[PDB]
Order: sequence, then C-alpha cells, then structure tokens
Amino acid sequence: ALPQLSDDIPFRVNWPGTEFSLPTTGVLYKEDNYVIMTTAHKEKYKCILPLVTSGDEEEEKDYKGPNPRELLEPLFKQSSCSYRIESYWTYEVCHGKHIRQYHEEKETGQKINIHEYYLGNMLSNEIPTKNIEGQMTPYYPVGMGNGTPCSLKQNRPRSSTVMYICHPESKHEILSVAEVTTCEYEVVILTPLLCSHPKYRFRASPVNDIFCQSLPGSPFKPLTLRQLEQQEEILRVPF
Amino acid sequence: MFRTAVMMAASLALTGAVVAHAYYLKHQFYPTVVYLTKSSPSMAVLYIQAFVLVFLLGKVMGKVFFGQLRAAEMEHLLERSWYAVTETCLAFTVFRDDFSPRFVALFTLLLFLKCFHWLAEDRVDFMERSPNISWLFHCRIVSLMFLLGILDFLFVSHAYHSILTRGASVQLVFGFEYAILMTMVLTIFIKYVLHSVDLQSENPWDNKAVYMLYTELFTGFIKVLLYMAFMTIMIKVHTFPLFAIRPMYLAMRQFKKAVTDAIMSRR
Amino acid sequence: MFRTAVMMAASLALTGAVVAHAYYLKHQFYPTVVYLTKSSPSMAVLYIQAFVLVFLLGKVMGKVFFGQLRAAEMEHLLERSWYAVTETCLAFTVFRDDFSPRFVALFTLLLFLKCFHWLAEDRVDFMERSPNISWLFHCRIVSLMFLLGILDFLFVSHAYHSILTRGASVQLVFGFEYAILMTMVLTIFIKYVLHSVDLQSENPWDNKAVYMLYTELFTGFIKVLLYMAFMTIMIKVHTFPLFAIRPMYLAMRQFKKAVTDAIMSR
Amino acid sequence: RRQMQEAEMMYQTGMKILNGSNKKSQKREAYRYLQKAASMNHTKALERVSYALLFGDYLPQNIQAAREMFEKLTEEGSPKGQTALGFLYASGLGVNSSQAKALVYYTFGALGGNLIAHMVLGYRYWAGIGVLQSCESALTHYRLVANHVASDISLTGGSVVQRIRLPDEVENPGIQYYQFLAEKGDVQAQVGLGQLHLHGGRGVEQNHQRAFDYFNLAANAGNSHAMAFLGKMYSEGSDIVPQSNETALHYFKKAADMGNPVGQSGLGMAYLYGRGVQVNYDLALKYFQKAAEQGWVDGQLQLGSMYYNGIGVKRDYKQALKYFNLASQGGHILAFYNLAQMHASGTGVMRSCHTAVELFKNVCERGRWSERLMTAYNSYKDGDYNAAVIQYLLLAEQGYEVAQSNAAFILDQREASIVGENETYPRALLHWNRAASQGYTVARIKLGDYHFYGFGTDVDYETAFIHYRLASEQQHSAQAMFNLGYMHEKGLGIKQDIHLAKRFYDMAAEASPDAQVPVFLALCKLGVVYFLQYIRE
Ligand SMILES: *[C@@H]1O[C@H](CO)[C@@H](O)[C@H](O[C@@H]2O[C@H](CO)[C@@H](O[C@H]3O[C@H](CO[C@H]4O[C@H](CO[C@H]5O[C@H](CO)[C@@H](O)[C@H](O)[C@@H]5O)[C@@H](O)[C@H](O[C@@H]5O[C@H](CO)[C@@H](O)[C@H](O)[C@@H]5O)[C@@H]4O)[C@@H](O[C@@H]4O[C@H](CO)[C@@H](O)[C@H](O)[C@@H]4O)[C@H](O)[C@@H]3O)[C@H](O)[C@H]2NC(C)=O)[C@H]1NC(C)=O
Ligand SMILES: *[C@@H]1O[C@H](CO)[C@@H](O)[C@H](O)[C@H]1NC(C)=O
Ligand SMILES: *[C@@H]1O[C@H](CO)[C@@H](O)[C@H](O)[C@H]1NC(C)=O
Ligand SMILES: *[C@@H]1O[C@H](CO)[C@@H](O)[C@H](O)[C@H]1NC(C)=O
Ligand SMILES: *[C@@H]1O[C@H](CO)[C@@H](O)[C@H](O)[C@H]1NC(C)=O
Repeated sequence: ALPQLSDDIPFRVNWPGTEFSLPTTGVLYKEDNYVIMTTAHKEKYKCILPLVTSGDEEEEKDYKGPNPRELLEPLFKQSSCSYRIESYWTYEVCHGKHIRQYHEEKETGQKINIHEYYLGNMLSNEIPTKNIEGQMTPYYPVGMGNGTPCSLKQNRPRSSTVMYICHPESKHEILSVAEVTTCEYEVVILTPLLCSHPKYRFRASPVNDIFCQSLPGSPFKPLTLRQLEQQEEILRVPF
Repeated sequence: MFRTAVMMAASLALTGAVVAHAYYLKHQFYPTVVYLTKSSPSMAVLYIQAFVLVFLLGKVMGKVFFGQLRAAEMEHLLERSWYAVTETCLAFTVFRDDFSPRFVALFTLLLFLKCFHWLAEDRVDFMERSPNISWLFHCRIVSLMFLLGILDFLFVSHAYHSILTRGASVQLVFGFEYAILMTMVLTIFIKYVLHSVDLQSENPWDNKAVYMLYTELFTGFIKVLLYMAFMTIMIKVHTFPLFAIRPMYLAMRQFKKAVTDAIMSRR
Repeated sequence: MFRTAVMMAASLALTGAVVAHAYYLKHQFYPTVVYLTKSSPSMAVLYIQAFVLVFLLGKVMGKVFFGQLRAAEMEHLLERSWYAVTETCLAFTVFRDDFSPRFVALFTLLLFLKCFHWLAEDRVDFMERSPNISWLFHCRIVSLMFLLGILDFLFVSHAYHSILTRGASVQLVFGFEYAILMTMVLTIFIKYVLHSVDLQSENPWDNKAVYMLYTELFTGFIKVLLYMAFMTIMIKVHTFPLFAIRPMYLAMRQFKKAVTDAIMSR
Repeated sequence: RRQMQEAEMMYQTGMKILNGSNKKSQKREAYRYLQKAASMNHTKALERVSYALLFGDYLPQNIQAAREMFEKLTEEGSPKGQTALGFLYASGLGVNSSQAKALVYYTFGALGGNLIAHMVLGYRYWAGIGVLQSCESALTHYRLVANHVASDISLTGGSVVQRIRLPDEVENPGIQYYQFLAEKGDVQAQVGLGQLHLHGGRGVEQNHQRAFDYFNLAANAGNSHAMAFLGKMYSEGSDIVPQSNETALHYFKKAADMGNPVGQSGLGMAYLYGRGVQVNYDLALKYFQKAAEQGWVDGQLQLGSMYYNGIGVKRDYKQALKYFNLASQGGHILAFYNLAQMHASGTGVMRSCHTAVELFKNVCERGRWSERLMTAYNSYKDGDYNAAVIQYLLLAEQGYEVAQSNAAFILDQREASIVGENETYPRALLHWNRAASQGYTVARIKLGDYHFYGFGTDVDYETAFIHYRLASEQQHSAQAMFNLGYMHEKGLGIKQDIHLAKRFYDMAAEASPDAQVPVFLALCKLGVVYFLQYIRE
C-alpha cells in the first residue's frame, strides 16, 4: 500500500532457532512466505516473513485512571509556565490562567515600554487528533478568549486554544504557535504529565518481527553477528 | 492606425509566446514569474510590450489633449525625440544605476511628459498664429497644463525628499530635469495666458512683446541657475556630469538671443 | 575668426598653467608626466586643448579643400557633429571598454572622417546643382576623395587585422563604420564619375537618372547588408547594441523609397 | 576443473585491463573478459558484472539477468550478492518490492562484511525507514563503515567528489584554456592544473604523471605552494614519484622556513612522525601552531591529534576538541572521524549519541562509493535515464541527501522508464519525503505540491499546508510563504482570511529579492478582490 506502508512499518530480525513456534496472535504468518538464506560461513538459515497486517484497535484498552484534566491540575497549580522566543515577537502561554504575546520596546538603552497584547484569560467519546508534521497525534483542547480586542475583526475579543500533546522527553515547552484566522490561535504544548493515558500516549506502529529460524545443523545465530554483538557491548558500557 | 494595429497584435503574440514558454518549464505562478524576470531574452520582450503599450497609450492620450498633429509638431517632436532618447540612455549607464525596472520606467516616464509638454508648446506658438480658437480647444489646453504642473511639482518634491532620505544618487539628476520641465509648463501656461489675454482684446497688444521677452528672460536665468548648480554638484560627484550637455547649450543660446533682444528693445 | 583666436589663446594659456602646475612640484620630466597622467583636471585641460586644436585643424582642412561655406552644408555638418558626439559617447559608455586616451583620438578621427564624407557628399550635390564649375574645385575634390578613400582603406585593413588577431571589441564597430565610410566613398566616386560624364555634354542626359537610380539601389543594398551584418554581430555579442540606431533607419527608408521609385520608373 | 583455471585466467586478463586503462572503450573490453568468467560461474567475477548489468554502467542495462545472477550469488553466500538483492526488493526493480524481504537481505549482507549493507542499515536505523529508529543500532553500523573510510582512504586514498543537485542546477545552472594558460609558464595555472591532476575533480580525471611535470614547472618558478606540493609528492610516493623522506623533508624544511603554510605542516609532520629525522615533539608543536594560525586544514587536525593522544602536549581534551572542531568546519574527514570518536566514547565531550551519528554520517558519505554520484550524473547528461536513476536509487538507499533528491527529481519528470508510469509518483514521493526530513527545502515544498495536486496521494489540502508551513518556519524559502499566502486567500485546507494572506505575501518580499515581482501581481489581485468586496457592500 502507498500511504501507510511507504516507510513507517517497523520490522525486526529475530533468531528463535530451529525449535521455534510461530505466534498465533497479533500479526499473520504464512508458511509459504519464506526465504532460504546462507551466510558466508556456510551457515544455512530459514527466515519466515510476516504478512503485514498492523491493523485494528484490539489492544484491550482498559483505562480506569482519572480524566486528562486531572493530570494538568498540577501543571496549572505549579504556575511555572513556559515562554517562547521567535524572530521578533514572543508568545508566552501560561497554563490555565492567561496567555500573553509581547515584544519589549527597546531604544538605545532608553525605552522600557512594551507591545502589550493579551491572547486570552481563563477566568464526546472520540478524542480529537491533530496532524503534527503530517503524522496523526491525539490532543486535549481547552479554549480561552476575552483577550485584547481584535482591531480587524469588528472589535471582537481575541480567542485562543491550548493543545497538550504527550512527549516523554519534553519539559512542558511550547512546540509551535500559528494562526488559523486573525486573532484566533492555537498552541501545541509538549509535556509528559498526561503520557500515562493509553489513548493520549505516543502511538507506535506494531513491529512486524521476522523469525529467521536456524535450518537443522547451523547454530542458533550467525557467528559474525555474535562477534558483532560482543564488540558493541564492549564499546557501550565503558562509554 | 491600421499599421499600428499590426504592430500591436504581432507584439501581443510575442509577449504571450514568452509567458506561455515559461509556463512550460515552471508550471506554477511563483517559479514562472521569477524565471521571466531573470532570463534576459524573456525580459526583453516584456520591455518591448511595455513600450508598445506606451506608444499606443501615448497615441490615445495625445487624442484627448489635441485633435491631431499640425504636420509640424510631428517633425519637431521627432527631432527632439532623437536628442531625448540619446540623452536618456547617456545618463542611465553613466550613473551606474544598472538597467533595472525601477530606473527604466522612471526615465521613460520623463520622456512621456517631455514629449507631451513639447507638443503643447508648438500648439501654444500656433495658438497666437491661429485666429480661430474654439471653447473646447481652450479647455483642453488648460487641462494639459494643470496635469503637467501637478506632476512636475510632485516629482520635484519626491525626488528632493529622496535626496534627504538617501543622498547623492541618480534620483537627483532626474529630479533636476523635472524641475526644468516644471518651469517649461509654467512658461507654456504663461504664453497660453498671454495669448488668451491678447485673444480677447480686438486690438494689437503692444505689451505682448515686452511680456514675452521678459518671460523668456525669466526662463533663461532659471535654466542657467538649474544647470550651473547641477554642473557644480556633478563636479563634486563620483561620476562626471556628461548627460544633457546640449540642452544646457540650447538654453544658453536661447538666453543669449533673449538677452540681446531685450537690449535691442531697450536701446 | 577673432573669437576662435581668443578661444585658442585662452586654451593655450590654460594648458600652460596646467603644465606649470604639473612641473611646479614634480621637477623630473617623468614625475611631471606621471602626475599629469594621474590628474583628472590636467587630463581634462589636455583633452580640451586637443579638441580645440582638432577643431582648428578641421577648419583649416575644410578651407583648404572647400573654397567657402555654403551656409547650409555648415548647418548640416553641425547637426551631424551634434548627433555624432552623442553617438560616440553612448558607444564608449555602452561598450565598457574603459576610459583611456588611446581611443579618444581614434573616435575624433572617425568623427572627422564622417564629417569630411558628409561635406564631400554636400559638395558633390552642390556641384550637380550649380552650372558654374572650376577645374581647381574638381581637382581638390578628387584629391580629397582619394585621400579619404586611402585613409578609409588603411583604417579598415588595420581594424580587420586587429579583429582577426585580438578578438571582439570596439574595433569591430570601428571596422564596420570604416566599411560603411568606404561604401559611401565608392558611391560618391560613382556619382562624381556620372556627374563628370553628364557635365561634359551640353545637353540633358536621359540615362543619368537611370544610372543614378541603379547606383542608389546598389548603395542601398550594400548598406542594408552591412547593417544586417552589424546587427547580427551585435546580437551574437554579449553587450547590447545601442550605438547609432538612427542611421540604420535612414538607410532602410532611402533603400525602400528608391526601390519603390525604381519599380515605378520601370 | 579445467574451466575454473581458464575462468580465473579470463578474469585476471580483464582485471589487469580494468585498472590500467580509464578509457570507456578499454573499460568495456575489460568487462568483456569479466562477462566470460561470469558464464563460467566464477565467483568474484559475478560480483563485478552483475553490478555492471544492474546500474547500466560499463555494460548495457538489463535488470532481469542482473537479478538472476544475484540469486545465483545468494545461494553461494556472497556478501555483495545478498546486499544488492535487498536493494531490488526495497525498490521493486524486477520484484514486487517487499520491505520485509529487503531487511532480511540487508541484515545478511551486513553480517557478510559488506559496507553498503552497513551504510543502508545504519541509515534505516537512523531515520526509522522500515525499522524502529534507534541510536545504538545506527551507531554500530555507521561506525564500521567510518572505521573503514577513515583507515583506508583518509589521504592514502581520498575521494573529493562534488555533490551536484539536479533541482538546484535547473533553478540556477552552474579546461583547455586552463591547460593553455599553464602552457604559457604561469605558476598559478600550473598549480591549479596540478591540483586538478594529482587529486582530480571538476570533470577532469586524475593524472599522477602529468601532475608531477606540472608541479616541477612551477617548482622552478619558486611558488611556495608548489614547493611544498613537490616535497609532498616525493614524501608520500607513487609509481611515478618514488617515496623518500630525505629529499622531501629538506625541501619541506626550506618551505617552512620562508612562508609556506603547507610547507610548515609537512616539515612538522616529518619531525613528529620521525620520517627520516629525529622525533622533536616541541619543534613539531611550534611548527604546526603557525600552520593552525595560518589556517591550514591538515595542520589544525594534526595538532589536535597530538593533544588528544597526549604526544608532546598535555592531554587537554578541551584544547584537543578545539583543534578538531576547528578543522571540521574546514572540511577535513579526519576531523569528522576524530570528533565522532570522542562523542561516542564520552571523552572530552559528554557521551552523546546524536552528535556522533551525524558526524559519522559525513565521513561515511565520502567513501569509495560516493564517486557513483558522478557516474549517475554523467549517465543523466548522456540521455541514459534508466541507468541514471538506478545509481541514484542505491545512493538514496544508502542515506545520501543529494541522491535522495536527484533520484526523486528524475522520477518526478517521468524520464526514467525502468519504473512504470503507474508507480513513479509514489516512488518519487518516497524520496522527496526522505530528502525533506534531511534539511532540504525544495523537497519540503515539493512534498507540499504532491499533497496539493494529489501526485501519488489523495488530494489533501490540509497536509499540503503543513509542508508549506514547515518550509517557512525553519528553512525560510520565499516560495514557501508565497504559497502559504495563496492557501490563506483562497481557503484551501484552512479557514480563509485575507489579512493573513497579505502577511504571508509580503513575508516573501523581505525573504528574497526574487519575490518582489510575483508578490506585486499577487497583492494587486488580492487588492482587487478587496475592492470587489467593498463594491458589493
Ligand atoms: C530584524 O530584527 C527582528 C528580530 O531580530 C526581525 O524580526 C525583523 O523582522 C521584522 O522587523 C520589524 C521591525 O522591527 C518588526 O517589527 C514590525 O512589526 C511592528 C509590530 O507589528 C507586528 O504585529 C502587528 C500586530 O497585528 C496583530 O497581530 C495579532 C494578529 O495576527 C494580534 O494578536 C495583535 O494584537 C495585532 O492585532 C502586525 O499587524 C504587524 O504586521 C503588519 O501588518 C501588515 C498588514 O497591514 C502586514 O502585512 C505586515 O506583517 C506588517 O508588519 C507585525 O506583525 C510593526 O509596527 C507597527 O506599525 C508601525 C510601523 O512600525 C509602528 O509605528 C506601530 O507602532 C506598530 O508597531 C511593523 O511591521 C514593524 O516594522 C517585524 O515584526 C519583524 N518581523 C516581521 C516581518 O514580522 C528584522 N528587521 C528589523 C530591522 O527589525
Ligand atoms: C555453471 O556454469 C554452467 C556452464 O556450463 C552454466 O550452466 C551455469 O552458469 C552454471 N550451472 C548451474 C548454475 O547449474
Ligand atoms: C513477483 O513478481 C513476479 C514478476 O513476474 C510475478 O511473477 C510474481 O507473481 C510476483 N509475486 C507476487 C505478486 O507475490
Ligand atoms: C621514512 O624512513 C623510515 C625509516 O627511517 C622508513 O621506514 C619509511 O618507509 C620512510 N618513509 C617513506 C614514505 O618511505
Ligand atoms: C495502472 O494504470 C491503469 C491505467 O493505465 C489503471 O488501472 C491504474 O492506474 C493502475 N492499475 C493497476 C492495477 O496498477
């Protein structure tokens, strides 16, 4: 297939050996989908290839935890909220209270004024998803309006939406700020507090692992690979 | 007019043969227009279509102001057009401002007004020699001077503001030429006002010769001052003056004749 | 004549003052020459003095060749010089061959040759339009035409050698102008031969008009071929042509009218 | 058995002709002997000619007998027959394009010892192409390649090949006179031609003998660069120029005395390595200090290796990394390799995966396989589009960024007929997608165009808007915000707003001098629509 099987489907070469049983759950395997492979050291191996299914949602989704807003309560109560610096402007979102955008006016060490512009004051069984860089990713929305009034939109207040996207290596930082329409905003927040939710978690394609069984007579795993794994464990742990 | 029609249609099939060539290599808006303004064979035809749509525009704007040429303005304009085209190309490359869309359009816009101002001057001289003057011809002559006067001051002030904005550049030379054409429109309007004053009176105007001689004396000193200061400014500039040369000599020769005529009249 | 003498004296005084200023801080002749070559005002004064001397020499040559001004050929030559100075300045600026004194003298010589050719054509037309002719004027015209043809041939050969040895430069345009001058000189020689043949008989020559039309048609064809070759060379050249432009239209208008006149005559 | 002796003799008769003559006719007659041994099932001949059949290089291209000779090579257990069958199963050239099968062939190619299956697996683990993205899997496979490249062809070999992009060459196009100028006695022209003959490049083949005569002509002229280069030729040695320290070091000592930066590096290196002279650690560091001060590429990396290994100077890894990071910006492979060996090991700099793998990627991308960029480029100019995309699809597989765009460019213009018309747009989107995620801007705009027009995908205005935005906020292409303005005035994939369209229009004006014209006609059309709205009011 074109759109999903382009290059997004992970494969893993595993060596279970001559005495191995093909798994009956998850991906589908056929005995006629196979290649016979021989190493340079005349070690004959049989690799059983998997039929790429990678489909459905039969992951047994059982979530008895709290709501997504419960995890964001510690983020809002901490009041240690992120900044973002651009070419000229600087939006500053603050979690649950206000959103601000400004650039401080500076003369030759003289001016101390500010371009003051508010963004908004925070005075369904399907979770919405946002295409982040072309890849679908779920999120939790929260809206906040009544900011500084929009001059170009019939003196209507500025409205903003805050988007939380799970990222285990992030530290509650602003990913990117854009505009849908004028004086209408969205901000994607990468924070790891709500990563515990299975639906909000980072979606991973299932690994279509490959069983390269040992044809009877050959060792369990090729010799040059075994010497390769030995050097890498040597190179890694001192490092 | 039909000979101009075959010039227009064969030109519009050359502009559309270089645009449609570029929407074959780069199939969108942005990579086409960027390609058209970089390759010089493609940029040449668009310049040809600009002038073919300027002379045709000039042939239209020359119909509102004047009904037709009087078989001597065309001979007079073409003689001055050869000098003006040579002078305009002389000042462009010497100033090292490069052949740019901002520089070529500004320079050719001066010659569009200069030829229109020169055609009215021959009509102004023919106004005194034509006893039959209608109401519509007087209004059109008044209309051309008003548009010439406003555009001359607008181009003078914008270029003078550009002198304070940037400094010594090619805009000072073009602004200086517009200032010389600014007094040309005022002198033409003065001659039109003087002739219309003599037109209303059914008697010989003895003071017409004195007013005409003083008008040229005012024009001669203004042209000399605008050229002497320009020559001194270009003397202390990066490049030599060059450029007009002959127009200053033509103004000086006319001023010397006007000065000698006033001395003969006074004595 | 008094104004020309006063202007020449003023130019000589200015040149002497410039020479004294040059040899007032540089005692050595080589340092003085280097300072004069490196000074813009001294170079401008030298160019003005050279232009004044060239104008005096041209006036002397015109007085030697032609007896007096015809009061219309002088105005035609003034208009031709006014056009030619601007054309030479435009050609020098457009070609980007750098401002040097080695080409200004050649440009002045080419302008003087063009003015002499125009004056010779005007003199031939006046002789055809006048019934009284002296043998001294005919001999002077023949000598001037021979000298102009020899100079044009030498300049054309030198320009052709320079183009074949060096490459593409303003020497190609100079050679094209020299070839145009040589074609004009050949046409003027044919016209003068026809006029001498017609003036020898005390009757109107009916075939003089046909011979003149044939000569004009041949000259127009040669001029059209030269203009097409020059335009092709400019198109194949990296720089924009600019330059004369107007002389090409005048040759085309004369050739088209003569061909229409010849077709109407035939 | 008698066939095996004849086939091996037939292979060596062609292998001798292949190495000694660089003529296209002579190389193809070398392969006329290799092809004869291929019919006799000579093993090492089957590797050489099946790659020649597949790439359309030195033989007429035919994938079907290339693939058939690969399957004969796989059952024997070849490392180079298992790798290129993986390239077929990954790109679907004669096969049904199964990425599951291509990983099995690549993994057995890398175990066999091949350094193309080690680059490809090191790039698939690095970009997550067919496998899980992983550092430590992509670091072990990019090291064994970089260990080979740095040890073998560092300067003992050396392949400085230009990486020319076809899409950039279209947007802005890029020897006899230089040879004639050097024939007139110009020392600079001879040194420039000598550098283009000893090292090669710019479409000029290498000529060691011609470079020796050209350098000696400029050596008599007294050029400082030629004096060191003449000493370097005598030092390193070749067939034409014998290797000898004694005469070479004396000339380098004379060059280092007066003004030569190239002479200073060689004179210090001869003293440092003890090539014909006594080892002087203090003199070498002092001599190479001015080589670093003058800006020599090979001198800055030479001083750092003395401090990183602690030979002569104290083991100041802060000073050692100072030299290697300075030489890396000058374009030295040994600076890239030694920098990456410090990051990966954790000495001097913190133990960082990601900085090591992008530094191991640049040393790997300058090996003996990188000259196939020129062979793919020359086959593009000569109208062989079937044999210019195959040599560009292998290097696209290996991880090159120029070859992931040149392969995608050839597949975009429908020129290459080896792939069907019914497959070429998904196959060109695949390599536009790979090149866009490697910091290339045209591939990010062209990723937007394919989703804008439905070129191999369903037409998706929302995804096209994202790729146009991603080419604006990071790479700042002027066309990326001009195209962003059009989607905002027309409401394609986003809610229409004219005010944002002007914002994104004049953003192109300040981002490039080429956008002044096409934003003028686009802002005026925007203004006329604005004039049209107020009329209907
Ligand atoms: C180098 O230096 C910096 C950083 O190193 C670079 O970023 C800079 O590039 C540009 O440089 C200029 C000069 O410093 C930057 O300042 C300019 O912006 C001023 C502020 O205006 C901006 O924001 C307003 C706000 O509009 C709405 O914004 C949102 C809705 O989208 C609302 O939340 C908010 O409340 C407002 O309602 C924009 O309107 C404005 O955009 C402007 O509008 C037109 C359409 O009419 C757009 O086409 C243009 O984009 C235009 O800029 C800006 O985004 C601006 O000054 C204003 O106007 C007068 C002129 O200065 C001032 O007198 C006023 O006081 C007012 O401040 C003006 O554009 C400044 O020049 C600029 O932002 C920056 N980058 C860009 C292009 O955005 C580099 N250049 C230099 C040397 O600084
Ligand atoms: C070995 O060589 C023979 C040549 O006779 C040819 O059939 C083929 O290349 C090989 N034979 C096999 C693979 O059975
Ligand atoms: C693979 O491609 C070959 C090409 O001829 C075809 O015969 C074969 O059936 C294909 N295998 C599939 C589609 O499983
Ligand atoms: C330099 O001399 C040493 C012995 O002193 C020798 O081993 C080495 O090969 C010489 N260098 C070269 C390039 O031959
Ligand atoms: C191949 O192309 C045809 C039309 O030429 C069309 O059916 C479709 O695009 C493709 N079909 C298959 C089965 O690949």
